[PDB]
Amino acid sequence: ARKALIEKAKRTPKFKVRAYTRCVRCGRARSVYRFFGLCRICLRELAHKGQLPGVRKASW
Amino acid sequence: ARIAGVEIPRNKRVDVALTYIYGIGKARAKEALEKTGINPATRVKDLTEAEVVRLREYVENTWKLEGELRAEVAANIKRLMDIGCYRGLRHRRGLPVRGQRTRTNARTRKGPRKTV
Amino acid sequence: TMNITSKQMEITPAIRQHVADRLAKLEKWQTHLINPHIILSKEPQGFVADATINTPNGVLVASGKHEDMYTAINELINKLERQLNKLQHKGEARRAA
Amino acid sequence: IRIKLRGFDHKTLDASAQKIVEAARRSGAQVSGPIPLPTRVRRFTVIRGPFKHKDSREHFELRTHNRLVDIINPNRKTIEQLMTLDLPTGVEIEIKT
Amino acid sequence: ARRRRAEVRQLQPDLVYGDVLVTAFINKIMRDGKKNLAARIFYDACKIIQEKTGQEPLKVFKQAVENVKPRMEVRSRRVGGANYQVPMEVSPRRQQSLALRWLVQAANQRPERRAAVRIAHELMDAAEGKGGAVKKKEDVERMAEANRAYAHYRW
Amino acid sequence: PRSLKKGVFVDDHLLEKVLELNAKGEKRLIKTWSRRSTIVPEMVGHTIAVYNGKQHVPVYITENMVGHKLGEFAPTRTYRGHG
Amino acid sequence: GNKIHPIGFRLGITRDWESRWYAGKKQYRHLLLEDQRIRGLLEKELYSAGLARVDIERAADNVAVTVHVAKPGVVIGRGGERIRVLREELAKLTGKNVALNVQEVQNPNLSAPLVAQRVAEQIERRFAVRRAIKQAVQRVMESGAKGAKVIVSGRIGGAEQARTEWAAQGRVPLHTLRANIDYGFALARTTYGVLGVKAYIFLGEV
Amino acid sequence: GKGDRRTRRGKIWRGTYGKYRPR
Amino acid sequence: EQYYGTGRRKEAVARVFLRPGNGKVTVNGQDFNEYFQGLVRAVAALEPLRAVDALGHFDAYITVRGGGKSGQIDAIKLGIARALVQYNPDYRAKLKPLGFLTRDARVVERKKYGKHKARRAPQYSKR
RNA sequence: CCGGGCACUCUAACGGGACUGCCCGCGAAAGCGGGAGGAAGGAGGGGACGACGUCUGGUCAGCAUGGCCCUUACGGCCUGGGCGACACACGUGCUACAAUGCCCACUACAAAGCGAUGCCACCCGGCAACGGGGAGCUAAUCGCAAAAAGGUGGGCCCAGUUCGGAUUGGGGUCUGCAACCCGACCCCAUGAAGCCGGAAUCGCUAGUAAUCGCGGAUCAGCCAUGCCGCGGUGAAUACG
Ligand SMILES: [Mg+2]
Ligand SMILES: [Mg+2]
Ligand SMILES: [Mg+2]
Ligand SMILES: [Mg+2]
Ligand SMILES: [Mg+2]
Ligand SMILES: [Mg+2]
Ligand SMILES: [Mg+2]
Ligand SMILES: [Mg+2]
Ligand SMILES: [Mg+2]
Ligand SMILES: [Mg+2]
Ligand SMILES: [Mg+2]
Ligand SMILES: [Mg+2]
Ligand SMILES: [Mg+2]
Ligand SMILES: [Mg+2]
Ligand SMILES: [Mg+2]
Ligand SMILES: [Mg+2]
Ligand SMILES: [Mg+2]
Ligand SMILES: [Mg+2]
Ligand SMILES: [Mg+2]
Ligand SMILES: [Mg+2]
Ligand SMILES: [Mg+2]
Ligand SMILES: [Mg+2]
Ligand SMILES: [Mg+2]
Ligand SMILES: [Mg+2]
Ligand SMILES: [Mg+2]
Ligand SMILES: [Mg+2]
Ligand SMILES: [Mg+2]
Ligand SMILES: [Mg+2]
Ligand SMILES: [Mg+2]
Ligand SMILES: [Mg+2]
Ligand SMILES: [Mg+2]
Ligand SMILES: [Mg+2]
Ligand SMILES: [Mg+2]
Ligand SMILES: [Zn+2]
Repeated sequence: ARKALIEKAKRTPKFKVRAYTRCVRCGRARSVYRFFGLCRICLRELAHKGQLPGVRKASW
Repeated sequence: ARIAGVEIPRNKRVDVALTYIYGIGKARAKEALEKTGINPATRVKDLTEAEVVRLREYVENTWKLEGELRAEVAANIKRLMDIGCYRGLRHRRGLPVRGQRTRTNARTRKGPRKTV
Repeated sequence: TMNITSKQMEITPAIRQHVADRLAKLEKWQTHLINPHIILSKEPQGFVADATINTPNGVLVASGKHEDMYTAINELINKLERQLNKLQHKGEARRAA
Repeated sequence: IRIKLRGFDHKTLDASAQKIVEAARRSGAQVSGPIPLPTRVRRFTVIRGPFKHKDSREHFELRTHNRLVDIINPNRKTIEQLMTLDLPTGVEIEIKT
Repeated sequence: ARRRRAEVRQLQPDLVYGDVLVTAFINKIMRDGKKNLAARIFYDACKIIQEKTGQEPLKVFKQAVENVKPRMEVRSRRVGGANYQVPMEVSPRRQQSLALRWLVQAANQRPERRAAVRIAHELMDAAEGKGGAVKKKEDVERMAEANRAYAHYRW
Repeated sequence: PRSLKKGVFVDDHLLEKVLELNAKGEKRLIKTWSRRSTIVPEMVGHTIAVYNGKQHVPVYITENMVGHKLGEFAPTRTYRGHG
Repeated sequence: GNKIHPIGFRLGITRDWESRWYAGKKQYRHLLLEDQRIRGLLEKELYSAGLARVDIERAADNVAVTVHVAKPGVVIGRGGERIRVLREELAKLTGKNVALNVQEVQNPNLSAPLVAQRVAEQIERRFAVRRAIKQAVQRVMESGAKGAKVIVSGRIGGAEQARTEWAAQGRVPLHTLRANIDYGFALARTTYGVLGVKAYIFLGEV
Repeated sequence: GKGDRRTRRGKIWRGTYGKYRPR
Repeated sequence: EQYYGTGRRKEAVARVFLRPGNGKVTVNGQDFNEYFQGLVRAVAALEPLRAVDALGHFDAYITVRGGGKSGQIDAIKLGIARALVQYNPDYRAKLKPLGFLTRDARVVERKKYGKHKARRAPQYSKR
């Protein structure tokens, strides 16, 4: 159970509750940020690449 | 056997003392003392036999109590257990009723530890 | 008490109890074997019996490997024994001067 | 009379507010100098590795920086050439009345 | 620690007597960083030690501190196959602490109900050489005395 | 529990089967997958087969088991104790 | 495995994003989603060209995608031809005003992500990996770099025991923020698995 | 009392309001 | 007419306004002691002026924002000592050794990932 | 609040500044002990940052991937169930055992963040959860908002209690197609164990520990007492 799932998440559901976020990049269901469409992993990868506008490593 | 069936602690404030009746919390206590118009600050040992009978009369008639309350709670579980519903079943094993975890803990329902 | 973890394997209460029996060899030294942990696992080349045990004078941490699981469990116990015995007598080694 | 400046990059925010401050001040007349609004901050805290390892994280931040300018004595020699000023890519602008 | 000797924090003198010592003692009353409550209790105590024995809180407390300062104490040192309890002089810095610690501790062993009283009473008793904080002092000092035999084993 | 303002919830698709039985003159075993449905006063006397995830469990309904859900009487878990 | 990405580490100090544009929360995700789709078809078709960066700008339904490469030609096409054929394939996905430019790389042998792909290709073509690495470093140094370093990891030469090989010359101070260090990764498929090539070029300190 | 919902102290902790802690 | 110091401690900041008067003091739109009631930490806020026998020569109007009552107390202490130095620069000696001029940088240290607080590590049992 | 003004607080970009620079002493030197100046002194406090390598460490279940395996099924959809079981054992935590405390009332002082089927002032019903109204705000404006410990006043009077809040009965609210399994919240009633914890064992050297509350990610709701942050108050001790 993967592609059928990265798929069932794209489609509009028989009830509103069944709405769930997947990673727009890797398909990962858990730890998915609303703001990026990304999981915690992918978020890290692009950010390191610079493919995340304004997004930089924080140090305080 | 002061009120009602139980002898509420003298020495103490009547609002606290009334809590020592089964079926009477902080709340119902605050309520009887208004409805019978007496100072919650007065010690039970300081009550007019009048103020007392009032207190007694109101409370015994307002709320279901002591044995008669426990009987309903038993009757309540009695039936739940006999219709054979899930909440009933959990009683039927002495287990937890409110959807708690039982892999660990759950000791108050179970009793202290039962070695294998 | 006695805790065994069987990692990516199925083992019987029989086998479990056997581990308790072997580990008992450590009771010889008469010191508190506190919360001992036996872990059983199966590498490609053979089984592994890992164990971590705390006693009043320190920790026993050891590992056995062998084509045969039972033999691995024993080889573990040897190492556990040796260490336990080092704990129990190392303190004596310097009563003079 | 207001121009409101927001971007993910701060060095480009004073670029756009340097020029826009200058544009109205040239073509008459009064400009309420580029005011540094407080930054709204969005943190991203994430476990570094792909699997387990909870006690190691990497901290990520997103600064939506904030600026505001006022063109005080407005004077329509200004209101034209503004619709022809060179915006760097990383900032959006708000003008209302 | 391993590198150099650590350094004693200078305390900020207390606003009701300017005394570096009251501050220390206050702090040792302080649970959970609730220093306000700490000073209160203390000051309340002084109020009492004035009330009950008509003389200077400060003068009294300073005595009870002087009477709970252990001068010799034991410090353990395994030699060979026995852990010998060795007699050692206590450096004034430590004398202080122990004195304050014990003072509080005895005080909190008392049956009087409210914290503010107990501090008062223990302070009173210890100025007179009575009380637990003085008992702890002597228990310690008798202990060092018995073990006078092992004094040369000292560091 | 379910809010007093909103309904007393029953899956509509069981209520029909229930109603159809009243009129025609009851009664046959009613298979359902509706553990969530309230038992409702018109269900009394039926024997409804409730799915637990494995079996449709026969539950005769009584006047004392009325406000409860269906699944309360078809246990989901097999437990005979330990050791 | 321990080391941080030498790129994300220098953002706003020695290096600058491959995507500069503001957006608000309602939108950010959606813009970026396109950019993933964008770089997908672009890194797909332009690998042949020698793709080194996909710079991307935005204002409002109109975007400037600046491609960098050291073979500017294959992006052009037949006299202005291909560049457009993409803008059609492209702005069919974009649905919007896709200004698709082409920027020359003044020396692919001073651009990490390039150097990487080269070696990845050499080893996909069954070349002696230990050789390839020492060479790729040798060239980068000849092309004037203040230092170079390459890394290949995995079933090198077809070994069953994976292995890690690397070489370096001059300086590569990964700890220094003012050091200009271009990092490039290439992923080499083989019949027996995947190797990962990593490229390190030390251009200079600021 | 942080675990006694029926007091002020209880409701601050649970993050809620009620008879015993009003808004 | 008026003397000023900027007072800071932790997240607390204190705008201090010295004026001569009988010696009476105010904080944030109410009399000092009414704002700092029952908090024995107070009288050291006014402590720098005691160090130079300037107790009653001055009134004081003060607003105070940020932090808590005691940090704010500390803030004031700085500012009033600050303001005295423009009132009288020969006031360094007998305020500097008394450490009143200096601002202590001691700020709440940051909470770090993997710990429970800044430094409190989580408990762990080897075996 | 308005006129007015940016002084101040601040907000937030750009700089200054500390360099053992100077003084004395010991030193071949590097340095070390010390004084003044100075907000800061010998790395100012904290962060970001992790060498060749090691553990044939971790992850084929994020992803990528060689190879091996399945093909009316080892693929795919759905209803229900399960992941929440409970003789037991271990790890992490929460709340406590109380008077330096608990309750009620009145009254103060933060910071970082968040917010368009979103935060919701203010009015109304209801003990309350909440319901109905309904103003503002793309938010240094408007809202979440009350910070809590603290302060003043009043009760409790050492009692398994006005400690503690588990368990159970009953009555409700909300999200959601849906709260039997299996949500959170509110109110009446219930009012357990627990009187400071064996062997053993953890953290922390300063704005730290301890204690106190507030935000955020995820998220319809929520089992968060978890995690990542933020301030408030604020110690002890280091011979070695
Ligand atoms: Mg897949
Ligand atoms: Mg959902
Ligand atoms: Mg999700
Ligand atoms: Mg009662
Ligand atoms: Mg639960
Ligand atoms: Mg359960
Ligand atoms: Mg091992
Ligand atoms: Mg953790
Ligand atoms: Mg003692
Ligand atoms: Mg919270
Ligand atoms: Mg600041
Ligand atoms: Mg803190
Ligand atoms: Mg761990
Ligand atoms: Mg100015
Ligand atoms: Mg470094
Ligand atoms: Mg996979
Ligand atoms: Mg595979
Ligand atoms: Mg083949
Ligand atoms: Mg389920
Ligand atoms: Mg689970
Ligand atoms: Mg246990
Ligand atoms: Mg917990
Ligand atoms: Mg939220
Ligand atoms: Mg009891
Ligand atoms: Mg008991
Ligand atoms: Mg009680
Ligand atoms: Mg209670
Ligand atoms: Mg007691
Ligand atoms: Mg303890
Ligand atoms: Mg305690
Ligand atoms: Mg304990
Ligand atoms: Mg507490
Ligand atoms: Mg939530
Ligand atoms: Zn992902």
